[PDB]
Formats: sequence, C-alpha cells, structure tokens
Amino acid sequence: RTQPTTGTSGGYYFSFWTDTPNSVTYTNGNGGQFSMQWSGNGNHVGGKGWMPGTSRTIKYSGSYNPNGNSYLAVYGWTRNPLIEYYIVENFGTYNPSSGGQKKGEVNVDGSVYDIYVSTRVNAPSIDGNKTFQQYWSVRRNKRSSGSVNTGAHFQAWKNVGLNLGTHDYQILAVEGYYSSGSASMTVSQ
Repeated sequence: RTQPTTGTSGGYYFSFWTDTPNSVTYTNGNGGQFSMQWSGNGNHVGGKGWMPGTSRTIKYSGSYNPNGNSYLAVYGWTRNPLIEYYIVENFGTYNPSSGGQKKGEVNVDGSVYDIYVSTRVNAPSIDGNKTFQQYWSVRRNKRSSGSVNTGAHFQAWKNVGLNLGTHDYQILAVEGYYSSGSASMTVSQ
C-alpha cells in the first residue's frame, strides 16, 4: 500500500517510508545529509546511501536521539534470495534484533557485533508482500558516528551460512516505530 519516497539528493540515493506521514518530518540536506524527526504513531524509516549497495566502507556522523523503539543502521536489501539486512549502530529502548536466532559474533570497527537471523512472514518488501529473512549485525557499543565496513559484515554472515543475494539499495537508515526521536545524519564513503 505504502511505497517509499525515493530519489536522489546531494549525490546520494535516498529512501523515505512512513505509514503515518503526519507523525514524521524527513528532510534531505546537502551532500549525504538528512534529518528525521518523529513522534507518536506510526512506522518511519528513512535515509541516504547507494542504489545498488555493495561491500563498501560507509562513513557517517551526526546526532541520533531515540525516545523509544528506534534504530540507526546501515540498512539494505538483496534479492535471490530476498533478504532485509541491518548493520545496527545504535538503537533505543528495544533491541530490533529481538527474537532473532543468534548465529555468531564479529569484531569490526571497534566493537563486537552480535549476528542474528529472523524470518518475517507475509510482510512488505522490495517485492511486495513476501516472506523473507532478516540478517542482523547489532553493535554492542552503541554509537552515532564512525565507519562501517559492510563487506566485513557480509563476509562474517557468509562464514555462518547467511548468504546474500544480489544487492538492491543500501542506506544509512534512521527508523522509528511508535516512538519519538530525531536525527541529523551525514553519510559518506
């Protein structure tokens, strides 16, 4: 029902999705800059990056302030197989990987990441209502700026049998779910 607003800004791909537009303000700034402010009802996800994604190093910085269900993550999809993946850098009052099956750990970029897989059934995807897996790398030491070696995560996932398909988009995403929060982030390489 609800398509993400997508396009280009500042030399980056961007995607912004919400099922409740009046609850959220998403703004594209210059270069890799974007901001999101949300509160009250609804599910909101937005950010800037690359279409398609690859094993690139992603640098980011800025301010991320969650007040409830929320995450800051490198966020992307693959196809064949259909995979929604997350490299979670920060989050609020609730670990988004909750209920994921833990597959291992990876030490990269100055922290250990816990690796999980979950299945989502009959859910929205880059290919409509589908059943797909979610891959999670969740940073134990939360942060709001730094560098993410996505290839190191992809390889770590592979080493525990979480194989990826062909890349679709890859963004630095800020997400809120029936919560409040705000962020002002800048992506780069």
